[PDB]
Amino acid sequence: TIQLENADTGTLDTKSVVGLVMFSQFWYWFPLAHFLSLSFTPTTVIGIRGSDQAIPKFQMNCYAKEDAFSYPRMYEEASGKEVEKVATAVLSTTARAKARAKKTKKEKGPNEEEKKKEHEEKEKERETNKKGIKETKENDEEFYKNKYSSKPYKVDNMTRILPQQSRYISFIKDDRFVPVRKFKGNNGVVVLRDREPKEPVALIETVRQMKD
Amino acid sequence: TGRDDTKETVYISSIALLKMLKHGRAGVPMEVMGLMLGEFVDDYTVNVVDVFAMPQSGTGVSVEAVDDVFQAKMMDMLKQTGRDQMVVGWYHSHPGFGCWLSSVDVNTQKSFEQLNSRAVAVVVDPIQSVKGKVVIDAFRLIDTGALINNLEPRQTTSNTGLLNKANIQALIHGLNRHYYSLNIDYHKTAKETKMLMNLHKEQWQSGLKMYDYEEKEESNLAATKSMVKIAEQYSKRIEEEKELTEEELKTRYVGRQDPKKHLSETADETLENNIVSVLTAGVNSVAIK
Amino acid sequence: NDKVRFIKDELRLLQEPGSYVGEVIKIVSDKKVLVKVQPEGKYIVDVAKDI
Amino acid sequence: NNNSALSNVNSDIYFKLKKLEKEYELLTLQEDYIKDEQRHLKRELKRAQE
Amino acid sequence: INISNNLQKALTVKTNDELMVIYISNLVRSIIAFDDLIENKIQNKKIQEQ
Amino acid sequence: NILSGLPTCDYYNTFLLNNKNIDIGLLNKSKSSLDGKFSLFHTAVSVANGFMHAGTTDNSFIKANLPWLGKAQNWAKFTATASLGVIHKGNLLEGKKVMAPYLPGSRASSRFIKGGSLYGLGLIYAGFGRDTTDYLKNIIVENSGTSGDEDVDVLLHGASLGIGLAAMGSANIEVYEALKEVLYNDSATSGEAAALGMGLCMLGTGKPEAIHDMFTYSQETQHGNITRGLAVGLALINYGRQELADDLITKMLASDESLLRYGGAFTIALAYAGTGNNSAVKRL
Repeated sequence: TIQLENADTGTLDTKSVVGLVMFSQFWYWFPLAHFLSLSFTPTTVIGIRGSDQAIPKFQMNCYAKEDAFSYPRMYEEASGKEVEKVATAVLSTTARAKARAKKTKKEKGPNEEEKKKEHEEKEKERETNKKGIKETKENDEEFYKNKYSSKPYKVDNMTRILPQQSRYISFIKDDRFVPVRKFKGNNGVVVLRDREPKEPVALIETVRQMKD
Repeated sequence: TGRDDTKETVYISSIALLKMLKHGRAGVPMEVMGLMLGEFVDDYTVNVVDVFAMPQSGTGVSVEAVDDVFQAKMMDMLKQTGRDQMVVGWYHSHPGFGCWLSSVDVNTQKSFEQLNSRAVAVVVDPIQSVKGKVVIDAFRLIDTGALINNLEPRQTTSNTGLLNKANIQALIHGLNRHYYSLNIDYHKTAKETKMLMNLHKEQWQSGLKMYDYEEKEESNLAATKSMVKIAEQYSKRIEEEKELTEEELKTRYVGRQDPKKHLSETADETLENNIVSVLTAGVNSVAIK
Repeated sequence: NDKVRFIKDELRLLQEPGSYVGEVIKIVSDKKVLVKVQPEGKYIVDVAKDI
Repeated sequence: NNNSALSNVNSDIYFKLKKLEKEYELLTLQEDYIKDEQRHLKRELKRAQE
Repeated sequence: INISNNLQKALTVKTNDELMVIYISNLVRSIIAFDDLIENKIQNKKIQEQ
Repeated sequence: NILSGLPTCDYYNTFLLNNKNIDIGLLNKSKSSLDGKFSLFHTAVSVANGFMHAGTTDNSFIKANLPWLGKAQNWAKFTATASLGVIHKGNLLEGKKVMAPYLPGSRASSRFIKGGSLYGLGLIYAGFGRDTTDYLKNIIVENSGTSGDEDVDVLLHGASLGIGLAAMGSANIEVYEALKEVLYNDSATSGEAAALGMGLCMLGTGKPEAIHDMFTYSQETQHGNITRGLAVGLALINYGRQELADDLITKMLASDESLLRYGGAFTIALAYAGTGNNSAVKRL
């Protein structure tokens, strides 16, 4: 996400103010386009163990209901010009048939009475006896965001969190990891108090250090 | 490749634009020609300082109508006073056509390019400068071999992407696809802005110059009379016009060709005049005597 | 602002190359129209995307 | 009363009001300006009519 | 002075015409605004439901 | 180590790795519609690609759509090598290492690639680039003595943008000295990069020597890129200065030329940044 400033003290980010004056002049000189990179800031909640200093895996409680994790898709479809064309073709031929067809219907019926209806004898007493529809029900989510709520869902540690769903975060007190102070109410580096340094903890080892 | 490789933004000096215009206008209808003298800085900034005309011909613009003698001699005159630079290109007039090089000029531009590869051709219309807006455009060739090598996007790198066009079909095909256009901007100092801005020595002393009062009486009489007739027109308009659908009503009862707007306009106009006329008389009577 | 930017935009709009009155003699099914211009002669000429 | 620390938050209202009426001085900034903008457009109206 | 006085009175009549007409439009836009509220209720609601 | 800020560079790389999910159809669309032959078209795509993959390695598009990449030329191609360092941003151990075939001594295919590796290096090491500064300085001093050549100018340009990002905010007097020599040579296009690069480094110092030097030099130059660049660079160096920079704002607005006014506005913006001053807004 693009931030105007740090939200931790509400004080100007230096990388952001420069970034934007350079970016915005770009009818003038096109290579000043990569300067926007200094504005983009990563948004994630980062736990730090107190005894080893590394990221543990554990789950924080996040109140109903998700403002992200959609990941919607882009596509192109050009094969639907063929589907459209035959749909209308099959529709049209029936209309034309209207005059021949009346004469057929009278002769057609006795054939069905004798043999079978369509794949079994059963249910030839009406022309159609079975109508309806199996679903009419659909409301998806019960609101786009339900604020502070009593409904929990679980979120992982190092997940894509935006500030709107970041507020709903409450670090659990069953597990070891609870902040030394309190939460700050936003995304960012936050150091957590390790209850057990001697019980097994699942950790995520940073990418650069594995490769080294 | 290794440079900006784009056509210069021709910055035409305050002197120069007027001088091409005066020189093109005298010869209308016959085609005019001449040299642009200037200096080349950047890779894409040519400031054209001054101009000189190459004399008339009886077959008008030709490559042939270039004469080395006139060009070089006139050049040695300016040398002695040290106002000479280097030939950055040339101007010529199509007053019978729009902005675009004619079939002859593209071949003249090829010779000129050869000598100096930054050579521009500026086509001046002295006959479409009888407007409030001067019609003037600049072009420079992109070679036939160049189009084959597909080096056309090279010329439009590092620009605002704002180009000029002139009519459609034939004119436009020549413009974009065989030559390249770049906008023209106007360059000036604050010394020259003052020289143009000035006028007479009694233009700054023309509000004491009252008018003859016969003429001011005329102004009084006309405005009052005319407003009686547009007012009459204003009465007819608002007798109806109050059913539904606004445009319809305005088409029906003369609400288009609006008298309401026009009555206000006349009144205001004659109103601002007469405040100053009273002001003028009251100053001159008391001030002088 | 509506007023002053209506004047400035009508200065562009008034500037034409000349836009004529023609009459259609007949069509041709190559997607072109034989138009006799009312003063001038006939020219088979393509059509726009609105017609 | 029935809920105490009703004399800390009473004063937060007051604190907020002194901020907000400065941001309606940002509309009195604008007020002079919309007078100098229409003034400018009346000038350029003259220039477009010319 | 006399034509300036007559012209001053003339503009008063055109401007007072405009005065009334703004006030007639307000009366019509009132009707429209009241029907609008029923329609906005359904618009508020749809946003809560989805 | 915590206060150095090294830890936090690492942390952002694992987060970007774990949830990387890239909509491929958007790129396939972009590529198909906007031809790589046309320069504006190619550059637009490249910027978008550098963004999309920023801060994780990804040369996946480059290999797959190598013919499309190969269409580019001039300054669009200058863009295409500068996209790489948006992509490989972070990863400060490997930061020099992955640009090694593109950096000089290892390159000679087009001068575009040699130049834009230097720009893309500055991007990798932004904010932590203090050792990177020495590297890029050497390059500038050797090639600031001559700039009559084509190769030197494209190469020197990236270097000059590069050391801006690397010495950013550091108030390094060395970076100033080195780029000043570029300005004074009065280079074709590296005069812009030099001037911008200087205010990049020297952010909000408001040194009077710098303000005076840059103000005077805008009159002397006669290349259009430099006149603009120095107007912006003035705004940059007078970040946070407010009332300090007030003499310079008055002068730049009053100049009858367009270019000094164009920076002139952004000197208010950066000087009165985040302030709630009616007067700062009233001027603009």
